[PDB]
Amino acid sequence: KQIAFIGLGHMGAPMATNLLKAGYLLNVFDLVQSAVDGLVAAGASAARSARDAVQGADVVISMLPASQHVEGLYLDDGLLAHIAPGTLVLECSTIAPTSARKIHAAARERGLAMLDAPVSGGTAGAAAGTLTFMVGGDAEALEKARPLFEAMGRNIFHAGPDGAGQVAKVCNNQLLAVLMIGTAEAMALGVANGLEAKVLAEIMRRSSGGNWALEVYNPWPGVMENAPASRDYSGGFMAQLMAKDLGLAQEAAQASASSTPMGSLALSLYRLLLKQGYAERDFSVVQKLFDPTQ
Amino acid sequence: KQIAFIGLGHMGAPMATNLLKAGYLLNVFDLVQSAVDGLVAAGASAARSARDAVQGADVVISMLPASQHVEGLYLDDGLLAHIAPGTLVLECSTIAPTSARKIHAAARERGLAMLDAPVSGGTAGAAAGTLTFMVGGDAEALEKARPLFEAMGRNIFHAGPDGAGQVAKVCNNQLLAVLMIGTAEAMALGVANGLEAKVLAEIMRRSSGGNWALEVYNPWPGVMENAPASRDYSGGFMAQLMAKDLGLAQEAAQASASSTPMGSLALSLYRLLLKQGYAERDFSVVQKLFDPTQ
Amino acid sequence: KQIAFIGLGHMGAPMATNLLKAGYLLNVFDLVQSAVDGLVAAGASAARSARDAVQGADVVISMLPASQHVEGLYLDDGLLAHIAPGTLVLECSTIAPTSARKIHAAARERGLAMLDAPVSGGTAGAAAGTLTFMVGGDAEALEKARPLFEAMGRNIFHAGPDGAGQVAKVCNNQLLAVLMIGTAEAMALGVANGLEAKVLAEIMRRSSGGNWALEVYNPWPGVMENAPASRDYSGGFMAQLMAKDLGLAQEAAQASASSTPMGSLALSLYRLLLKQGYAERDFSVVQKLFDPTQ
Amino acid sequence: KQIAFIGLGHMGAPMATNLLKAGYLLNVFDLVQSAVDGLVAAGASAARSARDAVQGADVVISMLPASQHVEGLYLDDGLLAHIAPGTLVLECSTIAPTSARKIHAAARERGLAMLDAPVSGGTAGAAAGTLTFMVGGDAEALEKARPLFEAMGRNIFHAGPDGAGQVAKVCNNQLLAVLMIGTAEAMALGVANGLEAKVLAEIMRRSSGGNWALEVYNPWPGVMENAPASRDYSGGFMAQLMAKDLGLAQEAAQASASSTPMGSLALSLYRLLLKQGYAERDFSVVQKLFDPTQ
Ligand SMILES: NC(=O)c1ccc[n+]([C@@H]2O[C@H](COP(=O)([O-])OP(=O)(O)OC[C@H]3O[C@@H](n4cnc5c(N)ncnc54)[C@H](O)[C@@H]3O)[C@@H](O)[C@H]2O)c1
Ligand SMILES: NC(=O)c1ccc[n+]([C@@H]2O[C@H](COP(=O)([O-])OP(=O)(O)OC[C@H]3O[C@@H](n4cnc5c(N)ncnc54)[C@H](O)[C@@H]3O)[C@@H](O)[C@H]2O)c1
Ligand SMILES: NC(=O)c1ccc[n+]([C@@H]2O[C@H](COP(=O)([O-])OP(=O)(O)OC[C@H]3O[C@@H](n4cnc5c(N)ncnc54)[C@H](O)[C@@H]3O)[C@@H](O)[C@H]2O)c1
Ligand SMILES: NC(=O)c1ccc[n+]([C@@H]2O[C@H](COP(=O)([O-])OP(=O)(O)OC[C@H]3O[C@@H](n4cnc5c(N)ncnc54)[C@H](O)[C@@H]3O)[C@@H](O)[C@H]2O)c1
Repeated sequence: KQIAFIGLGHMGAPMATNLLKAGYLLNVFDLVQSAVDGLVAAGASAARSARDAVQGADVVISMLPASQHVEGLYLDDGLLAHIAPGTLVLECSTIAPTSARKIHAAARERGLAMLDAPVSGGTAGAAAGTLTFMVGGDAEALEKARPLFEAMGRNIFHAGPDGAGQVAKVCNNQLLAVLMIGTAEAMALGVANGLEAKVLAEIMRRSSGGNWALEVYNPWPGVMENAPASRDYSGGFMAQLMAKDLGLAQEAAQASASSTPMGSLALSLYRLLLKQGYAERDFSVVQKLFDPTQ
Repeated sequence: KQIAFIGLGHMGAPMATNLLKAGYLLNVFDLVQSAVDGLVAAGASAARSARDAVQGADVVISMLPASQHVEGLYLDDGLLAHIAPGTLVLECSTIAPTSARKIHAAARERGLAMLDAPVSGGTAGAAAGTLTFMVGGDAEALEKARPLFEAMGRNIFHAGPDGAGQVAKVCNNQLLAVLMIGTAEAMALGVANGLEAKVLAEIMRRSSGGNWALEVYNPWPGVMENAPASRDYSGGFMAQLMAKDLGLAQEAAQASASSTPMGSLALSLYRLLLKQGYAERDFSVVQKLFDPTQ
Repeated sequence: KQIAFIGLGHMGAPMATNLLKAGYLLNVFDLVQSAVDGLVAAGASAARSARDAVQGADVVISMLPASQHVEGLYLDDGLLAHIAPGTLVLECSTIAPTSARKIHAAARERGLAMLDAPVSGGTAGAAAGTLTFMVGGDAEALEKARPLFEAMGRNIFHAGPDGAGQVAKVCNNQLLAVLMIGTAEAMALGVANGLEAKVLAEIMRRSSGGNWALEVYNPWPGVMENAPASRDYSGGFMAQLMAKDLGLAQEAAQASASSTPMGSLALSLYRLLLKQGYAERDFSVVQKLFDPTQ
Repeated sequence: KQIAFIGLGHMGAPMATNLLKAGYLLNVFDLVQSAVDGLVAAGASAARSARDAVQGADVVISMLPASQHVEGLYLDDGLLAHIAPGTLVLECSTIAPTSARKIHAAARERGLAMLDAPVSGGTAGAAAGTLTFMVGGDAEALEKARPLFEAMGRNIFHAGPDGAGQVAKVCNNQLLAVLMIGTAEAMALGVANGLEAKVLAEIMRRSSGGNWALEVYNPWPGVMENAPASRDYSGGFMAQLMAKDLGLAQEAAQASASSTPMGSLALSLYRLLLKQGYAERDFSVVQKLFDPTQ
């Protein structure tokens, strides 16, 4: 039970921390020294390199930003050559299914049991150890992996074989974008026609218009004091990241010749938002398209 | 406690029936004799006319299909002249806010305490007495009215003053259209990329993509055996009616200069569906835009 | 050949002026005194009222902003009662077809030969006498009317019977909104991928992407020095007015159960623009949604 | 002046034929023997291979279906290694800019002067030698290349440096999709509100709604007897190919973080069309989304 952890960013750091607090030994690596230092103070050893970290490890976990970086790091010279014997590889970044199926197959072509296990939840849930994993790959691996997932998270869904994790993640987050936008526009329509935001919200929440966002993440400021909207959209899940996910969803749709009118429109709208300088705001900042007075 | 009930259609009939089973005396009227006859056998007296029905009544309730009909019936000669003294008027049709604010004001201009109380739920909920009412108007009236609402329904929300009911209803149903379409496209994207429908569904339901439709009304056939989708989209809430509601939502948005990119797109898509001959199918038949093999 | 002219706004004033410069006697009226005064100095008599203006007239022409005002002014007390015997009525405002068919029928119900003759072109074309008329009604009337249309305009299309004018206008302007937005997004895509605006423009203009906007009204600043875009979107055809027209198009679509995914989306986008404070800018200001650096 | 021609499909065959009829010697190759045979009968020699064809050639021209195939054929073993000394390479397929910039750079890394020169026009224009080329690369190459372009085409635009051709093409065809859909929906709106198709068409063509499609490619059957629509959408430019182009446009937009609400919506709609079995119909078959009676 010795782990290599590569990628200690907004999600990487707290996930790696919860693994330490669970009793695992970690070799961490990250392009950014202050991130390695964070985990070293919490009781991990820094590895000189991804390669180094991996040399000696039972399981290798990566949490990096996108497709490029992940394929880069696993795909020759690439660390995946240098990797290991009977080691469990857990690829938890959110990347394009194609990109994950490719990496999986190279895992196969080396006996390595790998899983794509993208995460849903946020920085707040990464810290609390309550994240949701969506996993492609063998039940074989999964069960070997479960004890780790349980340390970093709560709901563990087996979504299918190589790539299924990414597929479910992409599908889920696209629908999220849609209901969030749908929620922001509905919110602003009622308010503009005379309704009190909080009243309108509760009605739709308890009704057929009900959805995740209205439950826990209202885009309208004041409705939920605890939400990004009530603090001018700071923190939370970046608009820029949501756009990326939507981008991955487009990629999947084109492969399957799928039609995604709402998702694609949502994407178009998030890009507008990025034009308006909101890339680093919470994705609910999409509310600003409908309300000026903000 | 003598009621005039005008409009005994898919929703009207069971609502009027549950009022009888609650111990109210009703005078019912409907352009269609077999509908009056239904309620007469269950123990109501038929009224020769809307006017007749109303003559003698404490409260007048109407459940008609659209704006036209409702304004027609209340708006001169129109029955609203012939109406009553201290009688409670309950307008439960789903109509345009403008149209409801107009009628309210004429109620005012005659001392009549009126409420707009559109219903959410369906034929199944109208029968079970579990409907949701969304009410504009005075708390004054509302409390007088509550005992009736409780007989026909469960959740009773006071949404605001004259017209607020219609506003909340329109807002709610537009978001519904959006999440349902968003749900159908997401469902079909995952399936096309190799996922099992039922698996994908549960994941998104328990996750940030979660919504009313995934909870209780999955558009994908087989996922929920109890749903319209599992019986080729028969019964339920008509696609044609959803289009109407979306139409009312557009109306509200134009008055308030509101932007509704998702709702308007949803509308565009429902009209396509009507072109394909699906007007009388359940609104989840929207799933057919994404899946051919059906 | 004595004319009553009611409505002397951005379009009304120059149209009425070109009628005077053609040798017609006018009785003008407008809620705004400085507008009547403009036409009085150019050689028209002010009428105390719409009614007054009309009393004595061979033909009555109106150029008002919307449906409300036009129905208001013609529809009882309403001036249409007070009107005339064998007088030609020319309704050149852009209003909803329904609204125009209603007015036409009241014209019928009084022997008055009326035409709906909405105008396409702008302030610049109203001044030059080069406007395009799109006419519903009888060939009978039309030919009687032609000499006036020729004085105020160039292309005169007979679009059909009562209401056809408005229908063609609405259809035309909706497609305009679409190609203009389509032009602005394409412009900004090429530029962002390294192309020179002017080069990209000429290519698409001469090619299958070619359209009115690229011919004469490029939304990209610098491409055409003569265009609103090259002068920060001042003057021209207001964004607010385009939104109104799109609104009328929605109205027509709902009556005919027509699907308008592009038009409706265009509408959604124009409303966003109005939220950003651009109501009084030229409709090509839609370019600002795609380009920040502006 | 000896040419290697690789790819003799719908566009490849007639382009290669017009080069022969211009007095060039060709070595042709194609995975499909009947296509090589076509060009052999018209006076070309078949090459055993892409490689063979190229060995001996002054200029190498390729006209293949997509990104995959083109990168495949040029990108190692890949034919681009085996290629040539001071030979002119003309890559006329429509592929993703990224994909073209990559290939260009490998051309550089071997002294080979290459151009991306995607074609606009159709099978009919490929045959007539009237195609439009949109070219990225050096003026240097271009002028060397011009005499060939003139043999296969008419308008030759220099769109910029490496990749610009593809960029302009993608931008142009996305706007095309938009105006075509915009044209089909407008057509069907007017007809549904009582207008004669042909009348409505001419009005919008001569007016601000005017565009390429209305000029030469009306999607409404009967309007132009010469058009795909008048012969049930057979022949012309495939719906499936248009979807591909839209896909490439999405790719470019994501790289530049560009917003393309109309293009993306157009894409969503074309995919629906493919679901309905129309992949091999002319792209104007999009008209069928708005008109059932067809
Ligand atoms: N942040 C969120 O709220 C959120 C929530 C759920 C899922 N996700 C998904 O998770 C993924 C990662 O999210 P994040 O916010 O942690 O990203 P992040 O940018 O905050 O962290 C990525 C880390 O990876 C490191 N890294 C990059 N390249 C590396 C290399 N080749 N070798 C070693 N380390 C390298 C960086 O130093 C950085 O610290 C994304 O794909 C995202 O969509 C994000
Ligand atoms: N049906 C549903 O699943 C559903 C669910 C929730 C809300 N709604 C809303 O409720 C409203 C009514 O729904 P419904 O399904 O009962 O409509 P319906 O068509 O089934 O019934 C309307 C009834 O009104 C009667 N009627 C029409 N004109 C009349 C007149 N002027 N005088 C007396 N009676 C007249 C008709 O005879 C008919 O029986 C709609 O506005 C709808 O959007 C419908
Ligand atoms: N302005 C344009 O560039 C443009 C171009 C083509 C078509 N149109 C269409 O033409 C119509 C009018 O355009 P406009 O720009 O001249 O509007 P406008 O607002 O500039 O002028 C309308 C005039 O009507 C007068 N008016 C309003 N109510 C009146 C009343 N009841 N009695 C007498 N006069 C009254 C007002 O005083 C005003 O001067 C609109 O429907 C518009 O969509 C506008
Ligand atoms: N067809 C049109 O109406 C049209 C119009 C303008 C532009 N375009 C663009 O032009 C491109 C090609 O169009 P097309 O219709 O000629 O395609 P096509 O499918 O008709 O022809 C492609 C040809 O390339 C050959 N080919 C495929 N792989 C090969 C290989 N590796 N080696 C040698 N030959 C190979 C095939 O045998 C085929 O004959 C597309 O990218 C398209 O978007 C098409």
